[PDB]
Amino acid sequence: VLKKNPLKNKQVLLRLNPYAKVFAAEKLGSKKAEKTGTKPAAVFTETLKHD
Amino acid sequence: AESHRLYVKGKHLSYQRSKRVNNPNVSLIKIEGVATPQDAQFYLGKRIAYVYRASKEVRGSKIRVMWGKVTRTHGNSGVVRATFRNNLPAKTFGASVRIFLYPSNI
Amino acid sequence: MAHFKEYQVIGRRLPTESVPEPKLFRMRIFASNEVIAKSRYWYFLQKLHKVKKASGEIVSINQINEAHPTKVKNFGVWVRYDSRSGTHNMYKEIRDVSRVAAVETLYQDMAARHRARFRSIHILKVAEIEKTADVKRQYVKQFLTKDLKFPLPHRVQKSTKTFSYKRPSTFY
Amino acid sequence: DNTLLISGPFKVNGVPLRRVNARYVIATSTKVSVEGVNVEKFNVEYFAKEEIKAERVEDQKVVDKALIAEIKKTPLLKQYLSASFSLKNGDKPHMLKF
Amino acid sequence: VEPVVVIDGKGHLVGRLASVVAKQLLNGQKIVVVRAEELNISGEFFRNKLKYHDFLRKATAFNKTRGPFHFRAPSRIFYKALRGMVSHKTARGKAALERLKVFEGIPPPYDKKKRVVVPQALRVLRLKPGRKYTTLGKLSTSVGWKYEDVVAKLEAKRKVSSAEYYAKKRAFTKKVASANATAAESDVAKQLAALGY
Amino acid sequence: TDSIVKASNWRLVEVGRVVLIKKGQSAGKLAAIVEIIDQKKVLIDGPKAGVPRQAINLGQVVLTPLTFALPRGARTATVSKKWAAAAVCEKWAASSWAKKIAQRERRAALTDFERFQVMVLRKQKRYTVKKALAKA
RNA sequence: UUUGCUCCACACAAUAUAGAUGGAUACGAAUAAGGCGUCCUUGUGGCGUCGCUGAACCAUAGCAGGCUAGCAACGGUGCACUUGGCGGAAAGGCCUUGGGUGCUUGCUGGCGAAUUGCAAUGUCAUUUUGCGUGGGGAUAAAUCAUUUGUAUACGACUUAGA
RNA sequence: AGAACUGGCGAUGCGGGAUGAACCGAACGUAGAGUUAAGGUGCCGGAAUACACGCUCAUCAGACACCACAAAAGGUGUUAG
RNA sequence: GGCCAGCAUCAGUUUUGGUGGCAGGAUAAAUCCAUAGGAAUGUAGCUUGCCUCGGUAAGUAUUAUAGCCUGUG
Repeated sequence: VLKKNPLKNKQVLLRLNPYAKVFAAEKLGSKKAEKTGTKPAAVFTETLKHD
Repeated sequence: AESHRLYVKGKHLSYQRSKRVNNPNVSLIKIEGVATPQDAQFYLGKRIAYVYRASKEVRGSKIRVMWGKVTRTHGNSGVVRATFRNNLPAKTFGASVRIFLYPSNI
Repeated sequence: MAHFKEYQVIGRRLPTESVPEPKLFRMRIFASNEVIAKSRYWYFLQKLHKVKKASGEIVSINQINEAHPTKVKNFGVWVRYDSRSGTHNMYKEIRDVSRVAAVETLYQDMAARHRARFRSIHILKVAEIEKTADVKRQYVKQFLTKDLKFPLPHRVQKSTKTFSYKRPSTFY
Repeated sequence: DNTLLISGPFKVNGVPLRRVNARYVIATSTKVSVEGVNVEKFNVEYFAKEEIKAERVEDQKVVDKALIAEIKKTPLLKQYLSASFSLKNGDKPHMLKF
Repeated sequence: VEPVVVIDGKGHLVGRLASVVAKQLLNGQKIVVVRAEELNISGEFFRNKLKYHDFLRKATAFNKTRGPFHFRAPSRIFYKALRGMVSHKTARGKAALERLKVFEGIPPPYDKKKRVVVPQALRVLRLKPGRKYTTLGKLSTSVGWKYEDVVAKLEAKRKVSSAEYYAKKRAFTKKVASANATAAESDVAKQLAALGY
Repeated sequence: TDSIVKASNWRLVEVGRVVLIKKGQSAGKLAAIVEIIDQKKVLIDGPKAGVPRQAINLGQVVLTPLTFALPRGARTATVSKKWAAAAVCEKWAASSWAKKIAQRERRAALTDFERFQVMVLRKQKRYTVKKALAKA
């Protein structure tokens, strides 16, 4: 009789989408990445800074 | 003391209006000391009273009151919207209202 | 347009069985977003070469930032602008901290002094002048003068309340 | 019943053991210690309703004693409580750090 | 906030002061304007004089007593400018205009009261230095107003009496500054300095 | 009998002039003009105050009568160094204008009980001063 | 001309409020300039400080502000008198003398304030009128009609009449 | 005056263009709350006498579509090229 | 148990704030540090007139009794 929004009302957000629980548990919206030590090529940097 | 004032004193400006239409059901209020929406946010939800006088004595008093409450900010200059139970009769454009400090939250 | 930005847009013909790996052109575009950037890019390449967004490709959209956004520079700018009855060229001098800023106040300058719009104005070139004496415009040279000092007379205080009690002054 | 219990204290500014509501008070920053007071006794039955009662007057005294004693420990606090609040000209409640 | 606000039109610009005043009146404020002979208009004298003559040519042809009424005094030029800014054919407009009062000079009830200014209406702040401005008593005299020298004599008189008052005031204020800064060594005054006074 | 000219001393914009940012993020803070860009634009910097090095408008700042010594176009550490070696924050706080700003801030930060106290102290002071004025 | 009219003081009714609720807190001129203070040989002078706005200044504690007892001080302030002076631009206000009387929160204490029963303007202002009490004071005119013609369509105007 | 293709007025209110059959926005059950279009925010008038860059001072300024007009030609007037 | 209200806890629509964590970019650009080079709206210093001591007018000198720009990391 009345529509209820998920993204408020965790109860409907949990009957829909069981995975929201573990999403919140692991937090999975501030997931830290693995840092890679890549450097762009001198050709790229020269082109970006070219006149 | 000299003073007994627990209410900020404001002015009833026009109604909510277009250039050529008005909504009596929303009145515009200027609160003294208030020149920003960020300051008017303090006063949101506060009670307003327009106190007036009449000759007929009704229940011990010749004084009558219209209650209202602040609802939202209006504009950029601290002007505020209010909605009273029974609206303000438009004779009160430029008249003085009493913005009380309850419901309080500090 | 808006608060500008500077991009390199790199672009290409669509590869063919005849011509794989086409030639990769590039432009430094002044625009407030990537969309206007790519648009200006296809505008200027659709002028210069036989290409269009349909028969072409955008390979890179990269943002260029000032290497030194705190060093004051003296920019020369070469402009082409469609006036009402004709189209002309120009050189201008702009002392500013950044290219985006110089080009912003340039568009504003053209709008004010020559009534020219973003659509009418091309930006042929923007170039920092390494040394003084290769400047040609008094309205930059007079700030390039040594030991520069000046006042700002007639200081106006913006008021809060609509009634004052003091009859203010302009001391400074 | 979602209320606040208050005392003036009654001998200080004339306000007895009274119920009030939280949305009708300004919480100031000024704080005496309730430690040493026995207000657990009170309830909506205490303030129930159908000249002053001995329970009321005597309980007011018992609270006032310890509370006033703690209030002496701060200068001008008795006179602060005795005084009443009023907004003066130029007082802007949205910039008063109560 | 104050019940009556006595503005001193010296240095003020007619239109900017007029709009400020009108809105205050409609918001429900009593304003009285004094020394409106010293009120300024932008542009040069000849211009503002021609504009007056253009307004003066206008007149109901079949009865010029019915026509627009061309008031000459600076107070009434101000009133004209300001009633253009008020919705004056309403009860509300009439009420605002009754809250209003305007004067050439500073007459007896308001010479003993403080005068105020309006920085968003002042010539010296608004106008760029260089631009030529006009003075409304000079204009009004040129287009018909008679009593420019009566006001000048009376204002000379008033300025004398007020300068004497200010001498007394300044002497007593010297006395009081002495009596205060001799007591800015007490513990009470140092406590006030701590708290902000 | 010598010539007389007042000359109307101004506070100038110049490398070394120390400004008071009044609006913005900094907004109530000290900075210093490193280099002049135009009649209205200056590069400022205050590293002790947190103020980033940046171009700003001379109406968004207000100049101060204080001045210290800087070479043209100096870097941020340099201006920090010479700021400290001039010790100009002490001069600014010595000023009667910094005192007024702090006076405003303290008066704002007052609570109701500090304010009652202010009142009592003022009544006491004016008792003393009116007694002293009845004499002289 | 009925023992009516008016001014003042009080009391009671009604009358409404373009709309009080700590204070409209007084130089003048300038704005590429000034204010305040000080000094002098008194000026378009030297020195110092201030301004970057009234978020200032004054006032403000007490049963809507009660009754009390003292300490200090010779001050502040309310009222009713009272001395003189100034002010006509719409002055109708500004200043000042002397005492009478109260209050003082300048300081320290005593008593009381409860039930408006968890908030309801919770009435504490101004204006006018009217009958009534205490007194003081003054105790005419116009119009109709008659009349005149310096006037006139009628009104009106000019005139006269105890 | 007369054709082509769409869209509208007619037959249709509402918001804006002061005012207007047809322009702009959007089409109308009775309400309430919120957000917006077009157009605007000195005062009349709801909303910034907002921020920023510059040009213009008219002893005939100018002030935004339909739209209620102005041209050729001229000026060590000012500004930039 | 009828009329007018107030507070709390909730539901829906909505608005205005405070705050935390995370990713991308030249894995921001800068700043800062180090390093190489450079000059000038030429700092210290030196040379020459004015020179009332002092500083000036030039010449030299590019970090020294101040700094700056560029490139690399």
